[PDB]
Amino acid sequence: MKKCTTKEDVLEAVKERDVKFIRTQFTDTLGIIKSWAIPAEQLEEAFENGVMFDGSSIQGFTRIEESDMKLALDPSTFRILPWRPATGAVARILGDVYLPDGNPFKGDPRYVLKTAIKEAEKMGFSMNVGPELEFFLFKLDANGNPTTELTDQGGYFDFAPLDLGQDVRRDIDYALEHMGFQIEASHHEVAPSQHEIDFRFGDVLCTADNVVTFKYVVKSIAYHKGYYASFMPKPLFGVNGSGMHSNQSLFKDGKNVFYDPDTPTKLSQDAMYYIGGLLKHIREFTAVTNPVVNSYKRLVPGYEAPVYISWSAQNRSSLIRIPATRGNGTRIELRCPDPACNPYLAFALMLRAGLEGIKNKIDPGEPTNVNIFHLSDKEREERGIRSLPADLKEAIDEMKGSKFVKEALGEHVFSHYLCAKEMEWDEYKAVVHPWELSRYLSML
Amino acid sequence: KKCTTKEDVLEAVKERDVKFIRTQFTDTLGIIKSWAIPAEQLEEAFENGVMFDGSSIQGFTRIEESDMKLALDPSTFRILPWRPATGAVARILGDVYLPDGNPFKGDPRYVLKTAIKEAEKMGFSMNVGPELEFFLFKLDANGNPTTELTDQGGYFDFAPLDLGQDVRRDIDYALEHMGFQIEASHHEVAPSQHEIDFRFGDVLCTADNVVTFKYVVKSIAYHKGYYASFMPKPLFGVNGSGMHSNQSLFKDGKNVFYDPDTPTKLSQDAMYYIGGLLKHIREFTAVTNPVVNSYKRLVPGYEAPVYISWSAQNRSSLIRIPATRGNGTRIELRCPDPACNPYLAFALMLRAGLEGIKNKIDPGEPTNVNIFHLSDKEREERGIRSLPADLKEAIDEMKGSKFVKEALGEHVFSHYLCAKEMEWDEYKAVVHPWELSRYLSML
Amino acid sequence: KKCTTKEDVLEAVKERDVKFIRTQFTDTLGIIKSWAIPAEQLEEAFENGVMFDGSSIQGFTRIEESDMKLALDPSTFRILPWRPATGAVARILGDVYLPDGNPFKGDPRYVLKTAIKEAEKMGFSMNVGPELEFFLFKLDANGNPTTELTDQGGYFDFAPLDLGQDVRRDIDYALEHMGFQIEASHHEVAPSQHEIDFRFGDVLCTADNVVTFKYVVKSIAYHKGYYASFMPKPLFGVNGSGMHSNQSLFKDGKNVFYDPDTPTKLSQDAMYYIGGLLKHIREFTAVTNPVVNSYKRLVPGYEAPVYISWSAQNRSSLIRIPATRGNGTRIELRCPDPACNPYLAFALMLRAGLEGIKNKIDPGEPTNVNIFHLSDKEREERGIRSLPADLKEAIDEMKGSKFVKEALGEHVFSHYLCAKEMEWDEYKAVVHPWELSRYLSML
Amino acid sequence: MKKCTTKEDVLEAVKERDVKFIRTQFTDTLGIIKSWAIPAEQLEEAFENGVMFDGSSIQGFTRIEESDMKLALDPSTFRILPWRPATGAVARILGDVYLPDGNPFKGDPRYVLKTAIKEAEKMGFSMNVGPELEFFLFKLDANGNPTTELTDQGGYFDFAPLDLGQDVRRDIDYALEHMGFQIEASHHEVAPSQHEIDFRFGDVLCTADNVVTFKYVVKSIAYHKGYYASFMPKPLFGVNGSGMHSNQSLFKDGKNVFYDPDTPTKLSQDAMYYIGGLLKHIREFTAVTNPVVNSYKRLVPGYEAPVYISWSAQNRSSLIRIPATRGNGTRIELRCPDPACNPYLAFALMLRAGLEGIKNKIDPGEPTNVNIFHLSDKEREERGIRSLPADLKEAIDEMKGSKFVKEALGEHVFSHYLCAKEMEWDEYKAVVHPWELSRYLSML
Ligand SMILES: [Mg+2]
Ligand SMILES: [Mg+2]
Ligand SMILES: [Mg+2]
Ligand SMILES: [Mg+2]
Ligand SMILES: [Mg+2]
Ligand SMILES: [Mg+2]
Ligand SMILES: [Mg+2]
Ligand SMILES: [Mg+2]
Repeated sequence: MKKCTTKEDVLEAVKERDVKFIRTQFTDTLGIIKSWAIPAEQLEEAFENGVMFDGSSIQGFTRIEESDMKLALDPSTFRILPWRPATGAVARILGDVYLPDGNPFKGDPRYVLKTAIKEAEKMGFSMNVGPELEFFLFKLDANGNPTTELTDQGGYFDFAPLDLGQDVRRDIDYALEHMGFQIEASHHEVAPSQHEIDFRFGDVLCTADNVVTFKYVVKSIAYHKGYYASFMPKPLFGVNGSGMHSNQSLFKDGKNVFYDPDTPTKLSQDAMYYIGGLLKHIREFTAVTNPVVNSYKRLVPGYEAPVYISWSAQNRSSLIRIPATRGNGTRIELRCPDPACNPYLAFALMLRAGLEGIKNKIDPGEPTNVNIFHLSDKEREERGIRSLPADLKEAIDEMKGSKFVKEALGEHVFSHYLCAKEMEWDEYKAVVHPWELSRYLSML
Repeated sequence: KKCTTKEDVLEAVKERDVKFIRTQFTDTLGIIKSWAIPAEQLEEAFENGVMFDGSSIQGFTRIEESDMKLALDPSTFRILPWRPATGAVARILGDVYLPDGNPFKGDPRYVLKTAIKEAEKMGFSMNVGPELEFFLFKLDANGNPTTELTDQGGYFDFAPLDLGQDVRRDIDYALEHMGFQIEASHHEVAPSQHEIDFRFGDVLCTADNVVTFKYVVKSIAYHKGYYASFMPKPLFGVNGSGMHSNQSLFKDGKNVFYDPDTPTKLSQDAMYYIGGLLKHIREFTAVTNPVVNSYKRLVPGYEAPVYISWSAQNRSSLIRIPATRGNGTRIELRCPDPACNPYLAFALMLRAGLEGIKNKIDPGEPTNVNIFHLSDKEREERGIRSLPADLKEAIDEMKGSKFVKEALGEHVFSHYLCAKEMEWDEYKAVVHPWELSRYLSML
Repeated sequence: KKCTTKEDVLEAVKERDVKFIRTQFTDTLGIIKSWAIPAEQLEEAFENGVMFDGSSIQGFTRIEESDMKLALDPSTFRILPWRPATGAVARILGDVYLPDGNPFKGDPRYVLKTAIKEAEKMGFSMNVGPELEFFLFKLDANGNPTTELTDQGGYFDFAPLDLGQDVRRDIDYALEHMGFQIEASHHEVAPSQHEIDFRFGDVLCTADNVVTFKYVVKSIAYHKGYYASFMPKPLFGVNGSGMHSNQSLFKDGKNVFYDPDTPTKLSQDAMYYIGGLLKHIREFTAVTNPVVNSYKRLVPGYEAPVYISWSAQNRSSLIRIPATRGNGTRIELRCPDPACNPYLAFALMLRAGLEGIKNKIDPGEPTNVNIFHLSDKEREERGIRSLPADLKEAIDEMKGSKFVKEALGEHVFSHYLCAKEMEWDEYKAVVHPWELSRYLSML
Repeated sequence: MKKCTTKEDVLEAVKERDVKFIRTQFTDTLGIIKSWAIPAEQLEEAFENGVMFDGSSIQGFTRIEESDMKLALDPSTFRILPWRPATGAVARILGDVYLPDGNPFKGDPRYVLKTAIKEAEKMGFSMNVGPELEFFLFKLDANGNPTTELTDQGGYFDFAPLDLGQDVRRDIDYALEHMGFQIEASHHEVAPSQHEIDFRFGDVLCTADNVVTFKYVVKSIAYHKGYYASFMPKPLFGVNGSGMHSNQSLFKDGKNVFYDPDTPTKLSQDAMYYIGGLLKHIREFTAVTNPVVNSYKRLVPGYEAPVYISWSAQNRSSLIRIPATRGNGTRIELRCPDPACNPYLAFALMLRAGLEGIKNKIDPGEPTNVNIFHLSDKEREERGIRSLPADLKEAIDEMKGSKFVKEALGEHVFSHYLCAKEMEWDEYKAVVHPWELSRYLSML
């Protein structure tokens, strides 16, 4: 590995490491990973004048017309991919999207996260994020297509699988380390064939880039060993779903502003306000953290995924959890998102909501130290404990009337995101599922 | 002939060689319930009633038993339209009584009777002619139901013309054997979809016939190798099956919906009846459209009503006024599907219209445009609301409805809602193959 | 077996034990439509008419209902040629009326009646004998239609001689048993192809029989394990199926087309009648050849005509004069296929021929040369035009035709064109396997 | 039909109805239905001298040696079977088993019920019984063997099935009525393809004979229409099991001794004592009412089968239930037995236990009007609510040390029953089931 800073740094590394193709990396509004290939010979001119490309690719499947846009490559994002083709090495690079008139394109989710970072800098804060990505490892069918066929029957923290799946699982870990991911931990998860990789706790912009890189790197490596890596929230009924727990904290003057040695919980007042802002707005952008119809098959009671809006320091099954670590490691964990979400939009909205809590001094209320799943509607109503949206349609409706989400995302991203999700829901709600035939065909 | 007394039924049992009597009733959710009585016990049954487990009326939300007595109604005795090897079979209905002697208020038939009583207090009787649409599918190798088609015909097509032509004819002839007096039978819009229109008659008699219709058609089709489906929407991309409910009020021989002196020839009370129906239809859509599959039919683009409006010209309105006037003046509510309990559905329709007449509920200007063609902005300008989009929303609308609670009684109200909530919670957690097709390769 | 009054029908229903009556009508596109009436309700139907959804006539382009009334014509009563165990079945036709009492102008049968009415203004009555060609195919294991051959015979061959010999005989017997008075039946050119020639009768009665013929032959074949197909061109490389229409005009009981002293013994009005047919045929080919598959039959090299011409010698001309003279003098239009709506096709043929007599339209000199053997420039000099080469071209020629719009009425005209356009817009986007076989490896 | 009283009655009916073969009917110790065929020509000599047969057939599968025994035919039990072979009519007949020395064989379960009836007559009581027999209707495989393939998917009191299964279901009802069973009701039961037939409330000895006749008549008729009738307690997991609810009451001087118009529940003191005796001894003979290993897959919480020892008048889910009917129809319903039990032994022990309650004035305690399934072990322990045996081994152990069951059954039946059930359990407990492979093969 190495750290590149100038374009001259990257151009040198291309020659000495025989990099033949550079892959751009970005995401559309919905989080789908987008890319195109540039020959390494073209790279020097790309750094000088940028690269024209069809920016309607960022709109998602709701793109109406073409839109010429410029990608200004960022040399510090240049990273060599962990596979070695016989032809030559391959690397990825990120960048900033500009309109023909020279202004940055506000529709790029990466730009949205960057303006959220700028709002934090105005109040003197920088945000660090450590995500915990759960995924499934399935077998491919005889034609190479993904299935939900299990690769092991192990459980939480099991040393599984121990067949050829042990090697692909180890190959995934090795390649992430080969790219400088600095993985914290990787283990088996609760559901069969389910796995977790814990990212290094680091800067939000760099971490968000790594989440996108993580997805296609794991998928490509699993693919080449005969397996499929799934980031579906809930691919299998009756077992755990896959979430993306998002640990986060704010820093100012190189000090963790969530830690206070004097207070009882050893948490500062800013952390309380940050939690309050998260609890105040979480319903309005659940459609961003849980973006697909399948997301709400995971957001059901009984499988470790939080469906009630609360915070606590003791039990994990709360929406917001405080890990025991204090001092510089003080953080709060938001446990609702799933790996289908766009990391740029999800991290940006978490930051904006938390910052909104700090600037308006939003009290988070008492923590709920009991397991809310053991309570009645009356007991929940007595304590005023609200639910997350029960399906994508409800989350869409809560996001449609949120002035907060519109300001944080911008009009272009806001309408394009909602329009795409509405078409997704309208298509889903009309489908006659086999479950309905099994229950009703004989009966009616 | 017509049966009126227990002596009429008993001699008909001797004369037609009836060996088995099947009782007929429904639970809260509309599932048809029955048990078999040997014909020789029929005399004792008329004299003392029949003890049975009334917990069968609860539906699948039953936990404890409850001894109940069925008092047979001799006028409901009817011989079933199939002739077994040894003796004919007949069905009979009755009134369910608690051991203390009071009528059981949880019986859906009793619920319709109280609604009839409410209309009688006002001097009205309700006539109902329902239009029942069903699908005719073939059976698989093991005799199990499928959704595999029997024809590719369309609206009013003379189809099927293969062996399916015979089973369709057999169904029509069986209903006529029972004295149904069908008005029409024809092919519907979707492939393998058929419709049978009932005679316009008294609501209590009609509701009894809808229940009888369902298992009679299913049994006749089964014994010919076919399956009759009353699912609201068994197939994607084609029409669903509804149960349009033409209804009318009569004040001792006169149709109160007719008025020769108004321009539309509809009376004021017909306008109020529509107003009450429109005011409350959201509150009991869970009764007219009771299963999860019901709301795959209530989607835009298939002539099933989605928006709440009335008209005399556009058919795709929630409430349609047919052209016929005079004695045949009626209004047609087009949202219900054949999965609904006809006793509860007709009772709530009657109460809502009666409430409109009592409270002079203006129905507003008719929507003479296709609301489907309009945009969401115009709908708000015209104040056009929608029917519930799924069973959960319909459950929530009914949950806080004083009108529905009073009309059904608190027994049926809670039992019906509890069953539907359990049904929804099971459905909502299922991971469907559609999700795998869309997201397994994408995420 | 001649029915004239409603009392004639009612007595025959009672004597022959008819239990179901089937109405018979067609929609705008020629699909046969029907609904069933129990015979007990037949007497009320004769007195008051039968209310039904008139949008069924509109085709598949319907969105809104329209309540209409069918006034039954007792002279069209006819018992169907199959005998259910329950009882006999009969068909009946009638006229469609709006609720206001006016005849519905959108019924194709009404469109034919107006052409008959305009012909009577000049003292003309039209007789037609249609020659209907169809295919007899096998059913697959599931009873679905296929194009599997039932014989390999040719023109006028005594084939098939296996069990297919019995179904062909059963078809002929069923038609004779129903009073059709078939003239001849024989094997057609293509394998498994068959032709049945109708008696020369009045246009209205003949048109009703063409509709009845189609579902009778269909049902009889189905119940023997075979499929009767009326597709124009179900099989590439062999003859298509046409519906040749021999027609003649009568005035004062004598044949208008016959003239004993003329060289060809053809009258001046016969020449004018052909001229009107030739002048307008391009404008309503979309009616005589209504489906996309119709123009796979209208390709050069087979019996189907693709060039607008007439002759008394060549077969392959669009219009041919049979050698028969006197009372049997007739002209034969050979372009239609059995998919056409007979009411609309016969009406437009009559109107076009009538416009020829009204306007003294000269038909030109006959083309006695096989036009297929000619170059494009040869036909250019002789003014020989061709039929539209696909459905879209036929639609465009009909779209801008004052003659067709007036003869059908603005409602039938609009609805027919809108449905056919939707048809073509679906077909034009399909990627066919032939394209895959030709271009996948090449490009 | 007709009622036969003398041997001359039966012999006449044989000639006029062309009965060609007579089938004896009895049961072994475990309830398996036993029979052998007698030609009708032999019948007259059979009434005169009896029929020698191998009485070790009554011992069950624990028969060690042969034992010559005599069957004295009972003419009043002669009944013509409801099928009509082309060869000739067929009838069944019961009788009494005698040893070569002329004494009745005490090992016949029918004798055991008869001595229980004699104990009731000593105290002036006669017992009436109405059983409710649940059974399943399954499809046969391609070779004609029983399966658990469903014939319908209907539920409680559904009008199902409506295909050819509607005819076999109706054929079963018709044939029972053709034999003079006088069926009270027949309906669909809770589980798919499950059905119930309610017997006429009548004399215990006659009713017990009918239960045995019912089983092979239903099975034979279902068999000849292509179906299988199953009396397994729990053939399918996750749905209801099949029970044999046993309604009963005592009569003296033609009056129902369970009815008292003066008491609050309108139940006499004898009924209270009768319930007390049943509750006192039910554990000791659960092995008789629930005799097979499969019986205790039904005796699990949650599927209408009672697992706790209690009585009540309101909720059915009690072990003993009082129906609402009073006066001459006053009865108590015992809901634990399943149709696998021997009716002679089960009815005899219920009678003996109830009579023991009356003679010792055993108070039944307060009724438990709450659903016991909603209670903790502590709440159940506080009210002293005991459980039924949890498996056949536990029931065997409770029966092995019961002086009451030994006296009521006799030594021969007692040891032979227990020895057979112990061998049944020893064979079962050693089997390695597929469930164990599914759970442990991958894990260990
Ligand atoms: Mg985890
Ligand atoms: Mg965590
Ligand atoms: Mg309809
Ligand atoms: Mg209608
Ligand atoms: Mg020909
Ligand atoms: Mg010809
Ligand atoms: Mg039961
Ligand atoms: Mg019971």
